[PDB]
Amino acid sequence: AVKRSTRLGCNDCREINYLTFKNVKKNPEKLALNKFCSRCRKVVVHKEVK
Amino acid sequence: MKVKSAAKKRFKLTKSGQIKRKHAYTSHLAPHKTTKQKRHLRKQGTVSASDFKRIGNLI
Amino acid sequence: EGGQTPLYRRLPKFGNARKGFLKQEWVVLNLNKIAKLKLDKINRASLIEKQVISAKSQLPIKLIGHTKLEKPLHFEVHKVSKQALKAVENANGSVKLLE
RNA sequence: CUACCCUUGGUUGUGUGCUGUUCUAAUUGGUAACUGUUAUCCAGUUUCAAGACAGUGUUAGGUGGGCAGUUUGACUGGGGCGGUCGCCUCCUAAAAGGUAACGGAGGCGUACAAAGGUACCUUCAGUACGGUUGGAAAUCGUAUGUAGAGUGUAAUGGUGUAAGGGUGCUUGACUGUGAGACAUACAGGUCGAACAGGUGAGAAAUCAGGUCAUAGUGAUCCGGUGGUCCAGUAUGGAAUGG
RNA sequence: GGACUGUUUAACUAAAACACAACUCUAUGCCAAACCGUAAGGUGAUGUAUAUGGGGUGACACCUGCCCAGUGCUGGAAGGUUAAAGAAGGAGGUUAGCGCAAGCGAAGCUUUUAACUGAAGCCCCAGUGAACGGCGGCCGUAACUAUAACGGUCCUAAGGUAGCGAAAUUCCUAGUCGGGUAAAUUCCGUCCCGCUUGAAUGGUGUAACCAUCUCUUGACUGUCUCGGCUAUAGACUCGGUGAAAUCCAGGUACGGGUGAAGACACCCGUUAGGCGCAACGGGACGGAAAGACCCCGUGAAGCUUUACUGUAGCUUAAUAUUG
RNA sequence: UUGUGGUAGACGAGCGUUGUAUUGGAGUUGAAGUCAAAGCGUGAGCAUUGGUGGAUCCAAUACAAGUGAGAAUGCCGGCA
RNA sequence: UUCUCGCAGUCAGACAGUGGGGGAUAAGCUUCAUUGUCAAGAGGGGAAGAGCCCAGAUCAUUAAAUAAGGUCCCCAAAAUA
RNA sequence: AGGGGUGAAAUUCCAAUCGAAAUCCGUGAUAGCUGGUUCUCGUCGAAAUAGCUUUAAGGCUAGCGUGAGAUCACAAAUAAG
RNA sequence: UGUCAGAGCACAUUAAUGUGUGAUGGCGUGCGUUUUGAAGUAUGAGCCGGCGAGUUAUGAUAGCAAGCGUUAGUUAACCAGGAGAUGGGGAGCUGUAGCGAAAGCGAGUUUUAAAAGAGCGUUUGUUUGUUAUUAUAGACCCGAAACGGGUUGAGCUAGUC
RNA sequence: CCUGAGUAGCUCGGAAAACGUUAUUUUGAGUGAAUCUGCCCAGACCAUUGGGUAAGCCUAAAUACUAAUUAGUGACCGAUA
RNA sequence: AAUAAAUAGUCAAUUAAAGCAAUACGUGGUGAAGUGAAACAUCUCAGUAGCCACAGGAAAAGAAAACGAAUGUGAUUCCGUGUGUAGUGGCGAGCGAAAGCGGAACAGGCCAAACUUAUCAUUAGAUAGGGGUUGUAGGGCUUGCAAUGUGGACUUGAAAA
Repeated sequence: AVKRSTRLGCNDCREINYLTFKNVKKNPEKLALNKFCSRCRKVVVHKEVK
Repeated sequence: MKVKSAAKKRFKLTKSGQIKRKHAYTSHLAPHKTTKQKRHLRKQGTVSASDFKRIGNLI
Repeated sequence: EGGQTPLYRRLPKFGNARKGFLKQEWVVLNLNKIAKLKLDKINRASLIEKQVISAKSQLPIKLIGHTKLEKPLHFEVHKVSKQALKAVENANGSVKLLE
């Protein structure tokens, strides 16, 4: 099975928030994106976790 | 008679029947599932009328 | 099931935090039901005479039910619901919490 | 100079087993002698031989069909090797849907911060005409061409300013849901108005809860990781459990 | 073919089998190995390496070609790898106390396995094939030549050496050839590219011998040509006695068609007085034998094994014996 | 009015026998059992009579069945 | 022919027609869908025939109209051109 | 003396029988496979299809039949459009 | 292998279109069995007589009836007695509030910031009697090759002394 | 001054415990405390607290059971039982 | 005896069976298989079948270092509730408590220990006497008082029924 999806947690409240599909070859760089956080109840910068 | 120990660990009983069951497929991979499926499988349900004939006789 | 996997081993199992722990029971006094009861100046001594609770037993008492009544009485309970507490205090009844 | 922390050696010493010495003073004997006894069994003494070994008790290892208990799926115009067991696309399938075949045709055990979205701009392939190297074929200018182009891909299709290309901006590729439908024996799988909050794209109305779509995935037991407003066997914690 | 005399499945098969003297290999130094039993103990054996035990080939004569690739065994120790167990050490809890909180945190218990030590053994290196066993291709070239005497190439550890070679082995095949035979898919010797021969899981000659097999030959005969008669015991009759398998019930014909596809019972046409006896048995898909031939059963049983898991036995380390 | 094909199978209503228990009766002036004959029944059954027969039954009601025989290569026994 | 409840039963179907596929538009063959039958329901025609045709049987009739189908005889049942 | 003995070896023999004797018990082992299963009557009265299955002889669910209740015409069919 | 009839014959009864019997006419290929199915050349059954295979103990569910009936019903056990009902006996249970993993809360809970929207709640019954079914008990009757344990056989063969 | 030492216990394998090794209890092997100021236990454990001080023994009573005797009974079977 | 003593040993006297079965129960040791799980290696079966040893009128067990979390009882034993509970389990098959209560049924005592007396050579580490059978701590030592006191779990006779 191919496994290249990645979990996305938070850099402030620090829990896994989402799971996305990002290429580990054409752009394996960090993606500190903006998503909704319920524990913050606002748009927060979520960070990919290996 | 005795109550099935294995069975009773997975079904609750509510008022006026309506045996509450659990939801499976929570084991391995979220990416194999969609957001609606993940947010709906958390809710628990009750066996059907056809299933009820196989649940009432079970206990 | 004729070769099909049994239903219990196809679904997850419950988890009980009260494992190895037996929850303390609570005799609940719902206002709608105890309205049928004619007892006044309620205490554990009177309740056992009416067999609402076993005489050779004592259990903590909880108050329950927002169904308003129309008589002031004396309540000696251990637990109480907020809406039930409001219902029994507005009915001019006196309630003393026991512990 | 009053000293300390590191590299290392010499360096007196106390403890630990490792080999190399004897020794029986453990021990054994299927050495011999004597007594019970007239008893080659046995017991006792002495001697002899090793000997703190072997050996036994336990623990932990390796060889170990020598031995023991079990196993070795189904389908198949009968047995058997063949091929398959899951999922998706076309015909079969007879114009609702759907319908079998060990019938006729192919694939999947995915790809992508763009190939999602937003706002804006833009329109074929092929063919033809004319042009340096340069032609059959490099490309441009124009005409023509109904899209046979292209759509991340297997087939189905649709896709003629689109479902495709270019530019800029974010990653709604939202949180909690959800009336309601689909399909169905269960499990499940499909869509989902609309709501609360928060955003993103665009001034905008509107759109965004992934890709034009359908394959693209394994329940459950058990186990691990983080958090938890959960419990803490009398209590207090903790372990541990949820 | 086997050396032989012999043993063999009681009650199908008496041998090309097995055994067999002999040959070869291997282990065992004594309280021997081995074997049995839990263990004393016992055979071996009250033997003592010319004895016992195993493995294989099985008169006698001549040989046993190559290869240690992999395996098994033996030997070797460096190298890596290796348990239980010991503790170098680390972390955490409860809380005395210190602490404004937060937190730090002595001692007791607490919990955890990591430095290092840890054998035997495995990986590693050699020998052992009369130890398992295995022991090739491509191209050019021989008065064609497919052949293969030969020369180059590739692969392997080596590529069956000798011997034999339609054989108990040869599918083709009834191979060819000569003899045999008027005429012989059998037989005798030969031809050597031999599907899949082959040297102790042995090979060739091999004297004699086989209730051994096969072919030919002199004689020999009712085996046959070609069958028949004599006497009995039956078969037949008489007197006595007298059971069995089978058995839904029957008064139980023919041909065609039909059928669950092979009709005494069906329909159509035919014929047959009834009952017997003697032969002989077409049929009643005759009889006993709930298929046993083949298949299935999430059947059983046994057997083999790098199928799994255990485990006897053997071996190694620790610990008490044990200084 | 529909009506009265039907396996599996569903549903409903009844009958037979024994015993217990209460109310009855008969019976050496013959009970049961058995055989027979020329009855009644939708059927489980009910009779009637003749004689063997030589001392037990039947009728009405509930309760409970070692309760209802066409096969089981059915068990035994008897018989061809 | 809706739902619930109780009890089920069946998956080894076959035949005929239609449209087929495979096999050969060979097979009383297989696979299918559809229309009827037997299974689970007899009867008449069909020479006797489970699946063809007519047809769906409470029972008694020595009553009538008939369906398919038939009318020389077996064997009820017509003749004219 | 029987997961034993014996065996010039053949799976030989071990009381006319033996891939391992017989006897009693666990055990009434198990039998998706065979066989059978004993009074009357009335009414209704299918399926041999689908999915799943260490699964094709089996078993589970559906659909179906039947019985009780309700719905009782908006439901369901039959014709016409 | 008999039916529907029926000549004739001999009779005369549970007196009735009677019985027995049938020269002859029409018609007609057994019973269970399992299969899609057998007159079947598919199997079983010779016949006869008895016998011969869905019970029980407990518990639950469903139906019908009853008692009680909105904190009632009901006793397990135990005791008094005729081997008896009965009485004494409330030990406990069910229904009388559920939600949430639980803490906790509760005519609301949980998800959630939100009772937003959704889940359930927002309330009936108890115990016996009959029948049926299911569950534990071998649990309609019968049929395996099988495994272990406890024992006896070497008198038959074999082996040796 | 004393109150039951190879004792409690710790470890290696165990077993009983509903428990398939988990508090607790027992030991085949190793090891091995304190002296009521102490220990055990309050299902790991730790502190406080609670309770009792193992490491000696005995114990009618309700308890299973009839081989039988005595008297009696059987909604027991009646020679196929 | 070898060995002086000494043991081993030899003989003599006394005492318990040794043995049978109640074809029923108990304990302890030992200890299966088929089977179910649709198969099977966990497990179930089952600590059961079976064997042994000992019996007894029953056996085992029994006085809290018992439990266990309560103003909790204060030997043990048995039934029921607790409940098919919590849990345990290829967390599968399956197994399954325990407190608490209602009852059936009551019996509490006895040795070492501390210290002490006497007798053995008092290397006592030997024997016989008070002591006293514990945690609500006690016993031992000593100084005092009050008493003979019930009880049996208990000996002989006598009487009665």
